[PDB]
Amino acid sequence: NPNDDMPVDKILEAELISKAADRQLVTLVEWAKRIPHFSSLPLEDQVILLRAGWNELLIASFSHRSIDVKDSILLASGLHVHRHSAHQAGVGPIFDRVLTELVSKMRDMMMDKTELGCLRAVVLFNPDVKNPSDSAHIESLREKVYASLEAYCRSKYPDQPGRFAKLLLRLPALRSIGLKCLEHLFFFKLIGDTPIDK
Amino acid sequence: NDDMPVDKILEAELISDPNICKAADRQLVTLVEWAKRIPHFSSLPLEDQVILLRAGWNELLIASFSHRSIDVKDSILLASGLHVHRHSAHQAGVGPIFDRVLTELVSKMRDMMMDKTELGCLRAVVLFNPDVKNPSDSAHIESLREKVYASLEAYCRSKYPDQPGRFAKLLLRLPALRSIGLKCLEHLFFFKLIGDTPIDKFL
Amino acid sequence: NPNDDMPVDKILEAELISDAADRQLVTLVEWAKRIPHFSSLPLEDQVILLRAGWNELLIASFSHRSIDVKDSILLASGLHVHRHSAHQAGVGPIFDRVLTELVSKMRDMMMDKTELGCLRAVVLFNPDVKNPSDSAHIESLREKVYASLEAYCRSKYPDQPGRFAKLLLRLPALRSIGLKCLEHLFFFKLIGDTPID
Amino acid sequence: DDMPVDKILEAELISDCKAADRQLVTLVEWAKRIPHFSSLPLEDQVILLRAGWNELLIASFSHRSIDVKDSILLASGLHVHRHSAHQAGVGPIFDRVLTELVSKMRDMMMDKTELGCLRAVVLFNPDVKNPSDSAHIESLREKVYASLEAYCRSKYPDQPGRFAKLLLRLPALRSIGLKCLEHLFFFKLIGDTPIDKF
Repeated sequence: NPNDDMPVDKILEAELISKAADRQLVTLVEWAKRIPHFSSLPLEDQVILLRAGWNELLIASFSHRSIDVKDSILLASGLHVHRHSAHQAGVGPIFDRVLTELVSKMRDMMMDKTELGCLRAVVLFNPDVKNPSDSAHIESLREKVYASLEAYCRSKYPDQPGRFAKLLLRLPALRSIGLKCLEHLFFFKLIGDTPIDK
Repeated sequence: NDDMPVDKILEAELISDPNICKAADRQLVTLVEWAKRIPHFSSLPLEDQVILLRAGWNELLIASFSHRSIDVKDSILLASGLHVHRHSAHQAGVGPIFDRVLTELVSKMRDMMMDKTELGCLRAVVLFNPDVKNPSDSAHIESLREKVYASLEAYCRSKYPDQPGRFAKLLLRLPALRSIGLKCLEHLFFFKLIGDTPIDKFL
Repeated sequence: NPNDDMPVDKILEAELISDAADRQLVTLVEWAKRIPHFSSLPLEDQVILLRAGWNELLIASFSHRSIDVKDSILLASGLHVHRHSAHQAGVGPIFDRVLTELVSKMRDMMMDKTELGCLRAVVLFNPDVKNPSDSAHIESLREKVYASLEAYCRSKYPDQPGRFAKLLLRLPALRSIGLKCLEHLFFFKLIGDTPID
Repeated sequence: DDMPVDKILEAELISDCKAADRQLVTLVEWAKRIPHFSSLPLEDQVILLRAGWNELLIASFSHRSIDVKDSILLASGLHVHRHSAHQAGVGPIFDRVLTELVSKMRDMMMDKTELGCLRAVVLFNPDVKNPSDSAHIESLREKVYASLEAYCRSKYPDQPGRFAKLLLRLPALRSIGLKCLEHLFFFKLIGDTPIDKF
């Protein structure tokens, strides 16, 4: 029973996703459904888990996108955001945190997509979420993910004993950075001038 | 007095409110339309007529939707229809502030029967905020504020004569409005209301 | 009619009589007792009000002292902190707000001690502070304070009709500014960092 | 060198107003009693303290509860109440500390050696601002959770994914840590009882 409860090879498939700014890359919900047993979860909890974790799932995603590019974020499309551009925008320190704490640590560690999928899956399955309906159901799914993720680890990377407990130790940083992006100043610094007086 | 009439303010207040969360544009436009109708606001340097909009928009909408929620009981009726519900804003993690809004504004506005002319005067006082950082007029912006509450006192005196402390009661709702504004700003309360549903469940 | 319930003279007295760290015991709780019929309130409500208001109560007092010194907030212990100094301390913008919104405006209308006492008493009787015994009794004392303040403002300053309102319209700034002085970053910027070991 | 979990247990057992200096002291004592901490630059040895003191304290008093109803127990034996924390303006955080940490330390019955290892993981934070070579701080963390896994296997072999949590309790510890600084939670639960009468 390695990962029969939570495939892993199916989590990779979910991962393999191919002038008012906004471009809805909320394909994140297509991803959520493609994660095993998410649609089995109560519908009330499904929307609760996504509303709770959207900001971290997206931040971990583009962090792992810019593993190849230097000192830059690179959004899901081509928007190559630079450090100087961020520091001018007013989102400087938060930009550096994303780099040195997530993309840099992912890069040095050679985190693959099926590891990314599992960390994100663990984020999705948040048991701390408020008023779920079945926290034990959520609890169980999370377990089956990191169980399978530990099994995926120590097989593809058997010479690295504590690689499993290194992937998991990025989540505290993802939590911290996630909060910072939700701050209102962040959202208004990203805008700028406006001076939009008709 | 003659250069800050209560009817023009009441009319401005009456004309306003008879993802693709661009309902936020259908309220930002109303706010600028509303501001222009408040006497002497257009006759004001653009470098002020704009920076006290950026300073006040948050409290202005809270006073609006608070007064707009006197007829509901445990909700916030907003812009166009859409109840939001107590037992729902607590799901969004923004319940505590949702609470002290019903109680500190909606309740106090309900139990006082605050009318649309007073609401408009208070919102107009909030609009002409002389504590803005680097304005142009400064003293003019203040004198405008002064002419609003002068007219608003006179209005309360000539309608609620049996309530001598009526004028002060309205003014002492503003620090609570100030505090509630800071918190609503912090939590993006306004965007959680108009974004609440958008509860698109295509899953 | 006028202030037999909430005498301004007694509130004036309250202000008048209020004339290596290891420190601090500011008992404005003494002042609180002097405010007419404060001790008439329940003991629990007595604590609930002081814990809500202490930061605003004190910060108004420092603003009222610093009227005889430009671009500098004179301390209560006899100190003198300058604008440029607190900007280097990291807490400049907040110092400007205390300087231009409270201090500056208290001087331009020459707020007297009896009025300051009332504003602070209006702050003392916060009816928004939730879970007290009575949410209307503290509001009753609120009403009686500013009832007297208004009457006082008519007598001593008859040619200034909008004065009474001008007084009350400083409270929102006192609210906003007080809230900023309770941020942890604030309390850390004026100490610590390193200042080592 | 090494990272013996029994000595981490020692640190935790030897530990059990500005009088709360008798806890910053208790912290640096515990910290000093951790392997390789004292044997490290004073700069990095104090940067870690500046960074993690808040989380370190929360993980303690959250565990120090458990054997208690709706309250949090401290190093003075004084019970700060849920019925008081709400009246002190920090109710929502209190409930979060209880629900996300205390209740979960209870349900799984975390122990002192496990607690001290998580505290030690927080101590050796490699994401720190300016370390004198983060590699050491990082490696020490690696040696600590290497032992915490080993401990949890032998001590609790009927629950294999036990090591996965404890670690997955750190994201929650961060979000709460951030929220406690913001609210000045720590200072509000040592000053709650100190309330003078007249």
